[PDB]
Parts: sequence; C-alpha cells; structure tokens
Amino acid sequence: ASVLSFERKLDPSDALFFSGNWSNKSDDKAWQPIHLREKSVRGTISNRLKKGEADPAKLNAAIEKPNLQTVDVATLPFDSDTLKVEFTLRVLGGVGEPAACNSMEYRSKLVATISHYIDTHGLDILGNRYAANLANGRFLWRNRLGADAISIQITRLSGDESTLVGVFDALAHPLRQFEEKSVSEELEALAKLITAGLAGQEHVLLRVKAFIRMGEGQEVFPSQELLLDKGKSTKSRFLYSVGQDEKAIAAIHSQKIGNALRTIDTWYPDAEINGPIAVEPYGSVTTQGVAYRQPKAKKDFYSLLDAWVLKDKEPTIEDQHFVAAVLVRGGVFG
Amino acid sequence: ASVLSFERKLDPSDALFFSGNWSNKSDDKAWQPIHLREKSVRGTISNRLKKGEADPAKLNAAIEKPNLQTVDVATLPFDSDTLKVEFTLRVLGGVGEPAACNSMEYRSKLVATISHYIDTHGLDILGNRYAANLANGRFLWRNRLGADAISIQITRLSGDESTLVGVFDALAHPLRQFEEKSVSEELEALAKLITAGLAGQEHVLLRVKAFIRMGEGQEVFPSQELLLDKGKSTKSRFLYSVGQDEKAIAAIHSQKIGNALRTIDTWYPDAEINGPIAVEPYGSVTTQGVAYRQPKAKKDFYSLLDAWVLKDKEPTIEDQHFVAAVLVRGGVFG
Amino acid sequence: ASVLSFERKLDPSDALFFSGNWSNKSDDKAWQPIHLREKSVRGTISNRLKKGEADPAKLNAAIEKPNLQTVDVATLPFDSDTLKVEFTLRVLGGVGEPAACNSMEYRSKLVATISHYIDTHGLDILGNRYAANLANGRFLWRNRLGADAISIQITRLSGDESTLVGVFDALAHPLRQFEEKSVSEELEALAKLITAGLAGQEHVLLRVKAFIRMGEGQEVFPSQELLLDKGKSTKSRFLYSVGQDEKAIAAIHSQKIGNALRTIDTWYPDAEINGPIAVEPYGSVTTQGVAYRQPKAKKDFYSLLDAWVLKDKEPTIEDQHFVAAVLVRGGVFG
Repeated sequence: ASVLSFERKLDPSDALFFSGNWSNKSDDKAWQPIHLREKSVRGTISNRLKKGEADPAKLNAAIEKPNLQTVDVATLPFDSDTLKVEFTLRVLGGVGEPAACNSMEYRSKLVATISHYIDTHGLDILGNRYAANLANGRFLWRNRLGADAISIQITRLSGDESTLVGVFDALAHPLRQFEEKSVSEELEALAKLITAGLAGQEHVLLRVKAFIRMGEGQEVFPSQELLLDKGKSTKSRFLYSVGQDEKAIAAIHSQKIGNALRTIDTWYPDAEINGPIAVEPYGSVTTQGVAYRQPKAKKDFYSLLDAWVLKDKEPTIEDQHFVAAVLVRGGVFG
Repeated sequence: ASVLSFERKLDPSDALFFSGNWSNKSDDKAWQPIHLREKSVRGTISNRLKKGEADPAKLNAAIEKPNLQTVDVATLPFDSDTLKVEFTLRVLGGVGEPAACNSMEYRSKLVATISHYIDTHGLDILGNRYAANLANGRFLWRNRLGADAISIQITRLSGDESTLVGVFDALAHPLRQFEEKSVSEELEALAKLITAGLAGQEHVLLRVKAFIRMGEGQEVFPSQELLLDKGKSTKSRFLYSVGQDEKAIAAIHSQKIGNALRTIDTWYPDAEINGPIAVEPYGSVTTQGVAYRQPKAKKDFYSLLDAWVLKDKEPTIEDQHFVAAVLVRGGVFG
Repeated sequence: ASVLSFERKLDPSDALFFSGNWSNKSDDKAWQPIHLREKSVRGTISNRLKKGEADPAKLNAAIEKPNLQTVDVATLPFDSDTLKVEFTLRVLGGVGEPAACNSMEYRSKLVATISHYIDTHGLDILGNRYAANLANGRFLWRNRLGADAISIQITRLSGDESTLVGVFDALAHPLRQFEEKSVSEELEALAKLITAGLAGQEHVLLRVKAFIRMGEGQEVFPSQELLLDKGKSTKSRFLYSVGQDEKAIAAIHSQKIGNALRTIDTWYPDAEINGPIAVEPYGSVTTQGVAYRQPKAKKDFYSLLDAWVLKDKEPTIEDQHFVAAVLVRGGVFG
C-alpha cells in the first residue's frame, strides 16, 4: 500500500498545577505554583504472594524486612484549598492532508474521500465532542473525583486579545454520553470555534483554566514519570514537572490532556456497554487490556480506510466519524 | 487470570503541627506553627554487640570515640503547652469500581458481589469505625501517650460553609474496642457522614483540629524521614515537614494518618487478645513483624476475595467487612 | 531473637536559662532570658606536641601566628546575680510495654517478667532515685559548682492548676549516694509522684525551677553544639539555644537533663569505688571512656535481660533495678 503519516491537529500544552483559594479565580496573581516534594513511605506486603511464599514463616519474614521508599507527592498548601490547572490548546486545519504518503495512487483517493466527507456532514460532531470534553473537565482525570466544585474558564486568544468563550461547571456535564440539545449558548460557541479551526476557517488558540475545590492540604494528581531503579535513586514513584529544578511545576503530560480530549468514540461494537472511549486506531484501552474495534471484526482504523478508499467500501456514518477522529489525532500509519 | 487496582477512598491530608495555649482553642490566630530545629547529641554505645568485640578493650575504645550526631527536633515553645494537629479528610464514594481491571467478566462478578454487600449490610460499620478512630485521636500516634487532655474538633466543609460535626474528648473513647449501643449523637452524626461519603450520597470534606495538652516546652512527635547516612551531613534523625524552605511546618505523613483511620480490623483469628489492627491484605503488623491473616488459614484478603467472587463462597460476615475495608483502603491486586 | 525498642518514660523539656536577682524568685516576670553572645578569643598553644613540633623554633613560630577564634558565651547581666533554669518533666507509664518487638515469644515472657517485678518489688526505688536527682540539682551540671545557694522549686501541673510539690535545697542533698532512710516529707512526696507516673496511676507533669546564685556578670553554662568547620565559620565553640533567631534563649539539651535524672546506677561492680552513674546498657561513661558492666562479665543490660526472660535466671535485686532502669530510659535495643 502506502506509508502515510498524519500530524495531530489537536495540540494541547502540558497542564501545570497551581494552588490558591476559591474566591480568587479572577485574580491571576492569587495562584502559587505547586512544586513536587519527597516523602518517606514504609511499604506494606500487599501483592499476591508467589507459589513459594505461602508458608507463614517466609511471609512473616517478609514483613520484618524494612521495605522503605521515597515517593514524589504534590499537594495543596495548608492555607489554599483549590487546585488550578491551566493549559493552552491549538486546533489546526488540514486534517485531510497527509504530511507524508508514499503511494501517489493512495493519497489521491484518500483526500477526495475526506474532502467530500468534510463537504457533506461538516465535521461538527467531532468539534462538538472535543468541545464537550473541555466542558466535562475530563482532562482533570483523578483530580475531578471528589471535587466540591469545578469551574472551567475557556478563552480564545488572538494577538493580544482574550475573549471569554465560556465558563463551564464540569460537574453539570455528562462524561458517559454527549449532550445533543439543548446544549448551551456558551458551550455551542466553543464547538463551532473548534470545528471552524478543525476545518480551516479560523486560527484557534484557547486558554483553559480549570478550578477544582479539593480542600486545604489535599493531594493533587499530576502525571507519573516512569524510570525505576535508575541507579542510586531507587525512588518508588516519580511525578511529572516542567521548568528546571527549584522552579519546576507539577504537571499533567500534554498527551494525557490530549488522550482525554479525544475520548469520543461511542461508535464501536460494545459502545453502549463501555461508554465513550478515546479515539485510537484499534480502539485500545490500556487499563482494561482489551481492544474494542478488533481487526477480525473489521472495525479498526486500518481495515476501514482501505475499504473506504482503496475499494470504495463506504462505511457507516459513525465509523466514518471515527476514522476522521483518528486523522485528527494523527500518527504514523504503517 | 485477572489484574486490577483500586484507588483510596479515605483521603487525609498531611497533618501539620501548631503550638499555643489550651485556653485559646477557639481563636485560630493563637496557634503559631512548629518548625524543626537541629541539635547535637553525644551518642551512646547502646546496641547489641557483634562477635568483634565483647572484649573489654575494644568496647572501651568504642566509648572513647566521640560519636556525635545531629537530629531534627520539634517541640512546643517555652510559653505554649498545647499541640494543635490540623488536617482535612475527604471521603470518596465508588468503593466497588476498580481503578483498573484486566478482565471485564471478573469486574462484572466483583462489582456484583460488592454492590450486593453494600445493599444488604450497608457499609455502616466501616463508617462507624473510621469515625471512631477520628473521635479517639488514634491518628495522634505517639503524641497521644501521656496527654493531659485531648480535644478533637471536627467540622464539615461544604463550599464556603463550615458546620461543626462534633467536639470529642479523645480520652473518653476506647482504642481497643469500638463503642456500643449508646455511642453519642455527635459520634453518630459523624459515622453517618462518613458512610454517606463512602456510599456516594454526599460530598464530604472534614477538617480535624486536634488539641493535645502536653506542657510547655515538651517535645512533640512528627513523622520521621528515612534518609540515614545520605551525604556528608551525617545526621542521625530526620523529621517530616511541609512547606517551601524555612517556614516549613512539622507534620505527620498523610499515610500515617490513614493508617490510623483504617485501624478497624477486629476480624482476624487472634483479635480478641491483640486488639484492632490496621486493614492490610495479609493482615500485616510491621512493629510486631507478624502477619495475622495468614494464607495458610485462608483469612488473607486474596483467599477471601477470590472465593467470594470466582466460586460464590460467602465468607463470614466479619470477613466480608474486612475485604470491603481492604477495597476502600485501595491497592494493586493481581 | 528479639528486636525490641522501648520509648523513654522520662521526658524532660529543654532547660532554658533566665537571669535575675535572688530576692525575686517568686516574681516570675522578674527573670529575663539569657541570649548568647559572641566574643573574640586569642588562642594559646596548650596541647601536647607531636615529635616534630617539639623543636624550639617550630613551637616558637606556632606561638606567633595569631590563632584567633570566636566563641559563644552566656553570662549573667551586670545587675543580676542569679541564674534561673526552668524545664518541665513528664513521666509516663507502660514501662514493660515495648513499642515494638519482633519475636512473639520474647514479648510474652518480657512483659510477664517486668510485670511481675512491678507486681513484687514495686519500682519505688526508681522513683526515689529520679526524685533525688531533681532534688540535688544534678541536672544543673557545671552550673552547680561553686554556688552561694541553689533553690529548686518543683510543682505539679494538672489542667489550669499547679500544686507546690516542694522547694528543695540542692546543696543539702548528696550527689554521691542517695539519702539513707530518713528523707524529707517533700522529697517523699515527689518520689511517690514519679513512681505513680511510672506505674500508670496518675498523669504527672512537673515544672522544675532551679535558682543558682553565682554573682553578677558571672558566666553560665549551657549545652554545647558541635559542628566541625561547618561553613567558613572558624568559630571554635557554639552553645545551645532555643527560639527564633536573636531572641533564642540559652539552654541545656533535654537529653542532658535526662542523663542527669537517671544518674542512679549504684549497682555495677565498682559502684562503691566510683559512685552513681547514668543508666546505660553497657554502663558506659563518656568522660572516663570506661565501660562499667562490660559484657565479658555478664552484667550488661542484654546478658541480664536474656537470662532473666529467656532462661528465667533471675538476677540480683540491685541489677533487677538496673534492668528496669534501662527500660524507662528506653531506646532501640537492636
């Protein structure tokens, strides 16, 4: 075939953690950054035991060996009760244009297939569900669980201009389904902004500001970084941070914020049982270790695209939406 | 096989130390924070000796040697007799939902059995005993011993509002049994609140303010940090603290506070002599280097949970209380 | 084998220096803190020389190089003739309850062994001998030598109220033996008070106020703080102080006060030849670099404790008092 490779058109930045009180969301200088700290942890024997271990003497022996570790932790201060998560989002047009492609015959029918898809059903639901996942706060991941209150401030930036698009209560919007009426005037302005940017009509740059009321001293949940037994350190858990040594700030990986944004695919076989999942070529969910959209039940990105392009096996309108959502997510495809 | 994880449902913050005088409990300004200090210690040869040597000559050579060390110390001022320990606690619903699950047929039967548990024997005992361990001050660890008077103020935090749940005399509540029929209305209000949170009905954020009258200038006991012989410092003992650099405040580790709340398990084989212990999959007790709840006796959390779910072997109702209590603790199980 | 550790049950605070005149001991606001000062000191070649160094020109040269140092110094004011030393003492029960132990068999007979010892010959003598070391002012250490007078006011505090246990005359009490049979009623009061606290009967909080008349402007003696070329200080002597920065108060280390309280061991082999010593597991004494109770002879703590507990070889009554005495000193016996 061809060795294509599309570029992501959703470009979120890392989301950095900031701490303050709830009554001062509008006051931008009222939010100090959250830095990582280290603390000692006395481990516990909690994993399933091996076949050998069984015997009470060696379980017991295991419990007396110290098992102590050091972990990263990020928390709100004793006097500040509200996490603040800020990141910018860039939506780019050109979703139908490959950035690389090795078969001249394959490129031609692809762009046509997408172009007329764009032409027919304007990719509004793509923008609508992206938009929705800003308003859910789904990109907060573990920080939304247990929140007293979550208010999300979205603005558009152009030059030196900021424009309030919307202030969404993340807990007033569903995570398991997408609202299809009566939405909101403010939500809808933001789905049309993202769709315009997806399409090419506008230059779109958003500034998200999520505010979670967690309670003084409460632990916040940045991303994890994985580099175990790196020599003398031998620290148990490492969190993610941005900005060099003392200044560095706790953050969620940009791609984790992205993974949340594209969790849209309600269009796969078991979609009513498992709710929405994140658009991936093979509808893979890493936690559950299973692939919705298996290749044998031809509903993966790949089988569908050849059908829809190489053979003109037109697919259903939702699966058509899905393969657009992969091209929006993008990635080397071969 | 099934591989799966559960996230904590009881979420206490670090517990920070403050100082002041017992009269001014209600005045929140009257409490200045406790910072760590360093002090020299001329050490003693106090450990058990090896083969080389119990010879008189080399023992005495060893005592001649200076053996000076530096240690962190936290203590009350010369003019302040009471230690304040403050922390907030969040209680999350969703006990039965695993955070990650490998096999979704195992999830189905797991969420099935736990949901049945919640409906039948409502998790009232769990919130009964978590509540108790707040009301008795078990979370004060070594700071409870010898206290003149411990008064524990607990309050519900709901957006901007703060409502007082109860003021508890921690020396009036047992640490070896959990109280019966006539609990107290204040304790009972609190135990309901924790189970509503455990059960998803309410958003519960509590603020524990614990006052221990100890006497002016008396040493207090934060957590320890285990970094012994790291660097040229040659420091004998590190203590735990939270907050930037010099204004950092001495603290108990959040997970030490949660070990206290989870000391509810009176359901293991020898419990009537040993007393309650903190919930742990293999019923482990680190200070005694022994694992109650051995796998030989199939009383460990895995024997229990496997049986209950894969083979529909109902365990004794106390043992059911235990694995539900493990599930709120959380861990990585598989 | 056992990996026990006992928490200390004698808990004195740091002792802080104040200064005033001898008439006003009863006026608490008539005493003002002693802050440390720096002064310059031109050194002197006073140590023993080393082969090479003994040549005349070499030592002659050694004399002429400045040798200039800075030292901390604490003194009474020009108008204030009396040093006042205040600390608070907590006495805890639970002597025979280890805070940690590894082998379940060892805890078993240990608690029985110690329990019975308490049951039989009650630890009155331990209380008597601590008691006396408050009354002889041993804890004043170098501030005791060459004093016009020494008045030690002891009170017990409970709640908001203080009861005068006694006013002792530390120079009318011996250091080198403990007084024979006939002892003051007030000393008797205090020895019963410490034993009740060691036993568990009462909550014991004492406030010791020692007054030493030494003459206007005289140098007082706090503990020493020992750091070796920490920074570019080149300050040869540092003393201990407690408090913020420049209103920190000269002090004796708490554990120095404690070591003086447990100066009770008249029970080693050479006890008539050397008098009392502070209770250490191997009867060590830092100044003399000697280990009384060497382990060759089976009179150290640990040889004794295994014999008395493991093999039921009960030891001499006086050495049983010692073994109990280490247990209230406490500390990791690894």
